[PDB]
Amino acid sequence: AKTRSSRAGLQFPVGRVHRLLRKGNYAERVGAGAPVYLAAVLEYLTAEILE
DNA sequence: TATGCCCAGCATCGTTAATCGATGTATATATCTGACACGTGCCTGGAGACTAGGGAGTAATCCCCTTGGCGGTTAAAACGCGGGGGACA
Repeated sequence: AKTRSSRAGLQFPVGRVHRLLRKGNYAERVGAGAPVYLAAVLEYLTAEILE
């Protein structure tokens, strides 16, 4: 698969959330599966609420 | 001439049948709006690939801090008793 989201099996945007973690000054280095983890998390929450 | 008798004459009641119209019920067609999927076009904000560097991992040593044990006084917790004054109706 090309799309990252799909390599991690998800609907949430892997790379759009990565950049948002660099345009928010939150820190000097951005982690590699953080982004995903985080995307996926919210994903659940949304669901949880949206369910 | 007046009084019972013959011959029409429309409205009284009821019943039958045809007709215009309303109500109920399909049945295939022509709008209405609200789309969600696709292709149109374009931006680049992500992906992809490579590099370089310094953070963070780990490992090896140190030594400070935290836990422990103990026993003596000495205040504190514990108890009760009693009755007043605040809660509650």
